Amino acid sequence: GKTNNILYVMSGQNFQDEEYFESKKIFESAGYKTKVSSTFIGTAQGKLGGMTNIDLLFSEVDAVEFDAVVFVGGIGCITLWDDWRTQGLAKLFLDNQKIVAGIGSGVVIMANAKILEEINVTCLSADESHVRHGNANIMSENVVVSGNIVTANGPTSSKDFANAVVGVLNSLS
Ligand SMILES: [Cl-]
Ligand SMILES: [Mg+2]
Ligand SMILES: [Mg+2]
Ligand SMILES: [Mg+2]
Repeated sequence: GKTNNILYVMSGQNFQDEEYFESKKIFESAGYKTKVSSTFIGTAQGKLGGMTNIDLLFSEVDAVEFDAVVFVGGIGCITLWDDWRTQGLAKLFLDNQKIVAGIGSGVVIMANAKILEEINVTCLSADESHVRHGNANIMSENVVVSGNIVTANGPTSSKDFANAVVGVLNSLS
C-alpha cells in the first residue's frame, strides 16, 4: 500500500518557510509527491512571505493516500498545538503504521497528541517544556529517527530532516 506521497500539516499563515520549502524540494526529488493540509483551502503564506496552496482540509485527510505526515513549525504552528484535529492526524498516522515526522514547533503537536511518551526526539530549543511535558526524551541532536517517528530541531535542520525522512521511506515497499 505504498503511495510515494507525503502529507504536510501546517498553519495557513506564519508556517516556517524553510521547513516546508527545503523539505519539499528533497521529498520531490526523491519521488515523493507532497500535499498540504491546513484549516482552509486556499493560499498559505509563510512567516518569511513564501506562498503555497493548501490542497486539503485536515478533515479531508485519508491516511491510506500517504506514506508519511510531516508537521511543520513556525510561530503560526502555536495555533495548532492544542487542536484536536492535528493531534488526531498524528495518532491516525501512527496507528496506521505510517511515518510520523515533525520539525521545529511541529513536534509539539506530536507531543501533545501523546505519541512521544518515552520516545527519543529532538525539538526547537524554546519548546522543550512542552515536549518534556509529553514524556519525550530530548536528545542532543539535530534530527532523531525513532522507528517510524522522525523529529528535527527547527529550520536550520530542514535538509537533514528531509533526508532522514526519505531514508526511512525508501526502506519501505
Ligand atoms: Cl479541518
Ligand atoms: Mg502516563
Ligand atoms: Mg498535560
Ligand atoms: Mg521520563
